[PDB]
Amino acid sequence: NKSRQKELTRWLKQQSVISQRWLNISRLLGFVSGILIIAQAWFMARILQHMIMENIPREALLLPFTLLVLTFVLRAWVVWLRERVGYHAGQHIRFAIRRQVLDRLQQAGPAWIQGKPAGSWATLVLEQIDDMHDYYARYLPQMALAVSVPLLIVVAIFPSNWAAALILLGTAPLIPLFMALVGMGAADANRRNFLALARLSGHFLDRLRGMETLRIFGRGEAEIESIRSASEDFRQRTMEVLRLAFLSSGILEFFTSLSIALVAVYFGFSYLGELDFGHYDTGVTLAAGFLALILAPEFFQPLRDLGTFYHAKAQAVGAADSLKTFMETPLAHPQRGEAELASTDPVTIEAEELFITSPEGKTLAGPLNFTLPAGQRAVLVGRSGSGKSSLLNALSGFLSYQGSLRINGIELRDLSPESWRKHLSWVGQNPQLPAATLRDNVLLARPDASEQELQAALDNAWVSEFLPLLPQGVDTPVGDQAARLSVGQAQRVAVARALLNPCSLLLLDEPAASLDAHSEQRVMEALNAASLRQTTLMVTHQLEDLADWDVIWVMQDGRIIEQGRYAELSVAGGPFATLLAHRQE
Amino acid sequence: MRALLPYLALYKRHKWMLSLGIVLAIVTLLASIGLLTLSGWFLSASAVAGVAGLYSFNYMLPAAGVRGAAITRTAGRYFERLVSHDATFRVLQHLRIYTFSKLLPLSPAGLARYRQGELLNRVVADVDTLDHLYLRVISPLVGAFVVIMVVTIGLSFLDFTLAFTLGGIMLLTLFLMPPLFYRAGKSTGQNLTHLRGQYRQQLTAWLQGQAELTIFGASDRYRTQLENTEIQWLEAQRRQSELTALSQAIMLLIGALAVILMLWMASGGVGGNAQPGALIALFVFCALAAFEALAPVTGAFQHLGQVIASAVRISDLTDQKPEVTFPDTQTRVADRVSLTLRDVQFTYPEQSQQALKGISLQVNAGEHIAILGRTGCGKSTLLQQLTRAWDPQQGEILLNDSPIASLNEAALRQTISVVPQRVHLFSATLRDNLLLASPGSSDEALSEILRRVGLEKLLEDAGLNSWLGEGGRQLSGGELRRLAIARALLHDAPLVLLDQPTEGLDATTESQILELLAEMMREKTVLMVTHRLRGLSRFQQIIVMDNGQIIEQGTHAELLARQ
Ligand SMILES: Nc1ncnc2c1ncn2[C@@H]1O[C@H](COP(=O)(O)OP(=O)(O)OP(=O)(O)O)[C@@H](O)[C@H]1O
Ligand SMILES: Nc1ncnc2c1ncn2[C@@H]1O[C@H](COP(=O)(O)OP(=O)(O)OP(=O)(O)O)[C@@H](O)[C@H]1O
Ligand SMILES: [Mg+2]
Ligand SMILES: [Mg+2]
Repeated sequence: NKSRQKELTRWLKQQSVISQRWLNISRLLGFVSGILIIAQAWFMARILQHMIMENIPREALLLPFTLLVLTFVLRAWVVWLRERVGYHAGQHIRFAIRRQVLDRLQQAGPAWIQGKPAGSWATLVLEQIDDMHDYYARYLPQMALAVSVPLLIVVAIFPSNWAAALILLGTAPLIPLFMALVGMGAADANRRNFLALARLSGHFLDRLRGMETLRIFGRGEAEIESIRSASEDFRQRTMEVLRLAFLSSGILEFFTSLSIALVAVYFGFSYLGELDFGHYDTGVTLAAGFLALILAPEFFQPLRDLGTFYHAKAQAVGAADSLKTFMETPLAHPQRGEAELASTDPVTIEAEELFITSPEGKTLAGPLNFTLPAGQRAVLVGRSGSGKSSLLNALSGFLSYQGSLRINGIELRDLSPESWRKHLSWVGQNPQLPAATLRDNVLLARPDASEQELQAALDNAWVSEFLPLLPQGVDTPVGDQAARLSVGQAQRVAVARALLNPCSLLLLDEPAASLDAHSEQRVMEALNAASLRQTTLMVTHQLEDLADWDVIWVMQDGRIIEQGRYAELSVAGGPFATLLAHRQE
Repeated sequence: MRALLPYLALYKRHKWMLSLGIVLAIVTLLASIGLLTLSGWFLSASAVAGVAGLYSFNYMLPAAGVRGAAITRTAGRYFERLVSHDATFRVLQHLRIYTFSKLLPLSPAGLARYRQGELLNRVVADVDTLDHLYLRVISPLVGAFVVIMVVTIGLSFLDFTLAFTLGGIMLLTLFLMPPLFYRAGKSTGQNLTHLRGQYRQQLTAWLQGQAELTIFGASDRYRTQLENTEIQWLEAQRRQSELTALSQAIMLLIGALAVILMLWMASGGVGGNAQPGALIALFVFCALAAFEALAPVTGAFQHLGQVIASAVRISDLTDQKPEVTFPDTQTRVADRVSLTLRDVQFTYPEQSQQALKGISLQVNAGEHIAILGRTGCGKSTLLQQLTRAWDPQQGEILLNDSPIASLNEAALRQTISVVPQRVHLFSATLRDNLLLASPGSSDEALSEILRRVGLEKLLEDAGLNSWLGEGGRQLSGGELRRLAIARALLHDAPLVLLDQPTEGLDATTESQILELLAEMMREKTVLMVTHRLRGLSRFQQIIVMDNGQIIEQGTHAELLARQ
């Protein structure tokens, strides 16, 4: 869509205002290289005419040699500066673009990060942002040099010949035309190139994370064909992107190589008398021929470079399409909440016709009406897939909701995310350990915690009994996806996190998952004690033990169809008693 | 530098196009140099001839030379880019499948030595960088050198002193300048390869764990560490730019040196005659134009420092020896499987204690066995010994009274069905998440087993076509548990190892699934690890493991009597 491309180019160009001083210096330095090229050509042409035509011995020519040497040194110095000045323009912009993206990934949450594979986020942050460098470093300064330097060259040739100057401008207008018709599809070709790379990178890391399942079912031969297909789609996109660059560069070299030929042919013929129109009614000099022949490649250099860096701009437009979409899509809440509750006392949760929706838009939990007074603890009970973990993901600010869900009378949309999360700690379902060591994971809430308070969490969550089994004790690395630990051993490390920092709201999503009948009792007596210190909501399936929790919410198909205390519900029949009936057999 | 030898052998499978992309590079440079060299002499020779020497001086042959060299320059460069890039990106294909082929043979323990985000860097990013070896490290070097020889030999007819002077400046530059910048940029290329893989690891770990890091306020303090890697990464990118800037400056200064020397030296005389005539412009324009042969060589050895660093990373991965090997002896999959274990002991890598200490049980074909025990007592370590995840140490596992190490891998996978404790939901579709086991099943078979396990609402809307995992619909904890049961049910292997299959399911669904497993797994050997004492009266034996060793063994009725 050509309308989308202009939106991306407006977005790309807005990000270059950080390094405006860098781009302006490079434009100036590129223009100075234009003057130094003309000065170098004039001295070399003047020297050659003196030695060949007028036959002065070299011992007389020292001023033109000295000035030519000085021009070469100035040429090299400006080249050295312009390369470094160009890089700083690209680096500071790329560092700022990446910061904006990482800022929105902090606010996105797990629900919005799961909308793209983790290997496809990585290529969005690494490859797609790093591939806008040549758009800022090299292309933006070149648009001015593509107009200034070629005109500067030709003005220096009109005094010599008006025809040799017309030869360059004779072939010049075709170059901008062919650069655009060839590159009309170069931005979409790059967009599909980064789409195939993101698909290949996300596909690989998905098979790498689940490579244990692949080994179990013997998918060694099948997954090599899937990588071969993903890597071949990517190869054909890359060759499609590259073929435009080779075609565009070949066309621009065709006119550059043609123009040098005519300048050589026209001057070579003029000296022989077959042509007379070019010169200003005066004999053609050898210096004029050499000046226009040395400057013929340099008239198109600023134009060949623009064509070279034009496809660097198309690489940035293709790389910015997936970026701008991520920036465009709203997160779990329309506007970043700024309100924050003050007291650290237990919060009150109040729902009124609450609907919880996925990032795509599917409703996960139906109309939820409930009230949880401050300090009270509730239990979520129901069938699998009935929206119990969705409610706990809404209370954490991970999911967008439609109705009303007020914390201490404040809508959860309006609460400041960073401030709200400091009053909330919970154990997720299938919990993960992001840190390196086992101590680093238990101390995630506050790394600088006293050894006594670290020990209390380890003892409470029954983590201290298997510490001798570990080689480094509590400092042993847990590995990638907690491979060093068992499922039940990693579960108790997750429980240790939630009990270390007291908070206003404690959520629990099957906190005793994959624990035997004994280690579960050790954990539940810690969580039963920890559930009385603040407002608590626990999603469990051990219907038998919970004879003291303040209220039970039996959830079915996204709706709380039965709320009450365990005493009456166990004897009132209905969904809870039947659900408990299949238990305890 | 010697690490590139395994990858220079891949040049052989495309030796025709890769060598053609070098011949066309020499042809382009010879035509590019010839165009300026011939044009420069043509003007000077024409100027000396003047109007009087119109007929004597042949002005048609040089006029065709500049036109012919202008088309060879543009046509040659276009094709040498097409040929060299087309062949380079097909060598890149084999390099990526060959690298990926090594990951699964060393899955459970070999892959634990690496971090997943840094392995994603090697296969996807480091392979691409190592592929730069021919395009910009080899083709520029040998293409330039041949052009140096041809230009020097060609000019040697005119004058020996001038030819080796221009050749000496050019050939000396080619041999001692790239190594000088390689030694200068070798350290930067190692830091630039190391930090790109470090940032990708710290980013994917930061993104994947964003649920916990957000709740406990570690997102900002882990992003700060992530940002510090980028700062170092950007400095390595900056130091590379300093070398690129300085490399171009020196070539332009060396570019000046020959032009000045040719101007000065050729003035004295070309060919032994004091009046060179037009021959002065022949050497000056050759020196002015022949440097574009040394243009790609400038940064070639700055690519080399980063290519070698990548070559080390892939050579590290592809040279790992998997600790589990399989014979090539084809065998037919049995229909009934009974396994015996006798004093099987296993120590995990880089550990001192033993995860398994003398497990010994004999499971007859058709028996259903329940394994109980505390958490961390070796239950899921046992079930991976049966899968040949690792090799037991001074122990023995036999399938059907034959060693488990004597089974072909293709036949081993068909004799065992596993429900892992940690189910994985792949990014693929619902159909493709179930075609891992029984690839030949039809969509009716897939849709049938989905309703059997209770996932009838996965067939709603898109259904089988619907995308799952990251980038699609995510499944709940109980739905992921019943998707792994649907995979094992489709596999239909004689021996079935269930690792707490009814974990995270409520009372009603668990009974609904356990009843389903009772009829589906009938006449099949089942080793079902559980933590729930409910419904064990249907099991022939009960195993109670404590600290990696079997404590009690017998029928549920027997175990209750003995307390
Ligand atoms: N990759 C590994 N490297 C070293 N040790 C490990 C590794 N994986 C597990 N262990 C150790 O092996 C012991 C038992 O492992 P295993 O996973 O078999 O226990 P488990 O019975 O499955 O636990 P659960 O019942 O909670 O699932 C644990 O104490 C753990 O520390
Ligand atoms: N990202 C998503 N997109 C679409 N549907 C989803 C998504 N996440 C969850 N669901 C659906 O929401 C339903 C209930 O989700 P939820 O996990 O809250 O239920 P649950 O009671 O926690 O399940 P379990 O008890 O198995 O953990 C499931 O059927 C699931 O398919
Ligand atoms: Mg859940
Ligand atoms: Mg286990």
